Amino acid sequence: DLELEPTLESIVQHDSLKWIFVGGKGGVGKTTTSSSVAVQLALAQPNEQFLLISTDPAHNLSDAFCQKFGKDARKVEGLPNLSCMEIDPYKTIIFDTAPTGHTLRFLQSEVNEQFTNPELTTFICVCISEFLSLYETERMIQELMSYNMDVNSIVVNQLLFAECKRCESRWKMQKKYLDQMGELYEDYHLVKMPLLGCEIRGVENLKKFSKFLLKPYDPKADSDIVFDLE
Ligand SMILES: Nc1ncnc2c1ncn2[C@@H]1O[C@H](COP(=O)(O)OP(=O)(O)O)[C@@H](O)[C@H]1O
Ligand SMILES: [Mg+2]
Ligand code: NA
Ligand SMILES: [Zn+2]
Repeated sequence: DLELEPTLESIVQHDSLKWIFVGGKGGVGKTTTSSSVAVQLALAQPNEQFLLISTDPAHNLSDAFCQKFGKDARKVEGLPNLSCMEIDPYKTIIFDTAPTGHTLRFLQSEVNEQFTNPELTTFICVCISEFLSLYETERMIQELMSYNMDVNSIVVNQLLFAECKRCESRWKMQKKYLDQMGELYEDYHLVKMPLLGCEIRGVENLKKFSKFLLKPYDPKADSDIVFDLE
């Protein structure tokens, strides 16, 4: 079977991973995706300890989790096996690389043997379906491949789906690039994630978002999620 599952299932069930990097253009949903992945990992294996670290020069994790984080790791309230860390420079470390274009200088020696080992390290690209993000995602992947960092999954986030005149017009754009991505990323897990009815904040909402990272979102059947955030 040549059609890869459009999910992060292969990554979250990849028991040997030590590093899960998350990268992409500013605003595409790296805080959201990296936090949701970390929440899923923590929930699935409650006896193992997970760290979510962000290099974003922002209180991104703090605002997403509604809890104060910093340079020292601190456990997430309600998920005692997940810690978060915000540092402007564990079974698995999930690593939001914001700003990705700069952090890709930092990821540059026994750590390197870890990074270039596909059994220990993967890099999830996040993008939105518009020209700049797509083309910068292509560029980022080419660069990661040249440094032998594994990439097998790409999240396309903030999608509107079939069917509001503005939304119809915007979906016309989105699907044009989505169709292009389908072809570009045939050898990849290409996860289609919908735009929700509000920002994604708090552990409960992050958990809900993470559901469709692991099971393919069907806009005809699953659209309650858009309005299901509290
Ligand atoms: N699928 C989505 N639906 C609704 N809001 C989203 C979605 N993805 C991200 N967001 C929101 O969009 C904003 C940017 O997302 P964020 O994950 O912080 O991007 P990044 O970390 O890539 O800069 C945040 O305020 C976040 O709550
Ligand atoms: Mg930024
Ligand atoms: Na390669
Ligand atoms: Zn609309």
